[PDB]
Amino acid sequence: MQIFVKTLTGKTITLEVEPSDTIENVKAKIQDKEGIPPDQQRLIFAGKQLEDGRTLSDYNIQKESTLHLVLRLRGX
Amino acid sequence: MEMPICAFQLPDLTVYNEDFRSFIERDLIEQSMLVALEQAGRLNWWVSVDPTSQRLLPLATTGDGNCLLHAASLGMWGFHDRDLMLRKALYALMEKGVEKEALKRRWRWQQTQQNKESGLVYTEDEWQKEWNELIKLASQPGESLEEFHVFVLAHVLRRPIVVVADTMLRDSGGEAFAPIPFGGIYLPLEVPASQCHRSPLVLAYDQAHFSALVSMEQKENTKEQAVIPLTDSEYKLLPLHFAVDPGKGWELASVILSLEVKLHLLHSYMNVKWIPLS
Repeated sequence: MQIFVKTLTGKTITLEVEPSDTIENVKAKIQDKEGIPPDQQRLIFAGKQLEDGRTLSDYNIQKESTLHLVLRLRGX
Repeated sequence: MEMPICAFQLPDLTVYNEDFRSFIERDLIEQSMLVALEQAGRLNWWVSVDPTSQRLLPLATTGDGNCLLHAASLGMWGFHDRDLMLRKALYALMEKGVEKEALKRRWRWQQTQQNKESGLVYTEDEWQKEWNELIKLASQPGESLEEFHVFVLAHVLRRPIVVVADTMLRDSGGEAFAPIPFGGIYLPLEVPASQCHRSPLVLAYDQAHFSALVSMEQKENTKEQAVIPLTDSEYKLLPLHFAVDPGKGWELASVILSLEVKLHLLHSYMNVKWIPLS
């Protein structure tokens, strides 16, 4: 399935995922697109910060669902 | 119209300063950072509007140390493990010491405001976990550092830090992607101003890299002092990082109050000079 990831600026990205995929996998897919390392990423859905270990199905994330991405940038 | 600036200089070693300055003179510049920040209009925009200002250039990092710590530890030139020692002090300050509770409140308060932008609300356990990660990053040698670490570093040095940076990360399309948090002024606010150095450490940030900024006069050892603006290119006062400890109290009236407080804090910790725009 395809889900959307949205930044504070409103920038939107589409990702091909399965419900079984972990949050780490999603972040890794985001890095493939944007080059930001996973540990400098935070994913938010339904007002909650997603934990790297859990899966998308664990958070009721579905097709055409929109996740929010905020960064914790580091220098180096 | 007026604009605030402040002088800065490289450290002066009490021994082997000539040798140190020779290494500075033979240092390479971080070309990618210079090009990116100048084109984005963040670096050296002042050269045109202020004839007596100097073009500032980012020094390339040397050795295995983290680029931020290496840039900040030039005063310890001659000691190989200077980056490692600076990291221990930064970690020690967060983990121990008198001001760690106030530092933590400042971090949490700013992060809390940031969280509101995403409808996110941390539990106490989440606050503890996020804080633990900041400690872990500071404890591990070679690891890159965050905005708050720069703030703590200002306290370790007991010196203001000024970071030149762009405001937004942008994508392959060139569209804005996400904010860059590093640009601005970092004051040692938990340290009494009487015990602080007033001349700032001046840095630039670009593409996950920190670099110390110097003029060509400083780099060639012809002149000690250079100048750095305390505003952006639109003459807005640079952001003041982690400026509020809620443990010390908190509140156009609101915005203007934040502006006057900033000016008073700059006056307390820095030697600001005001010059006309040419």
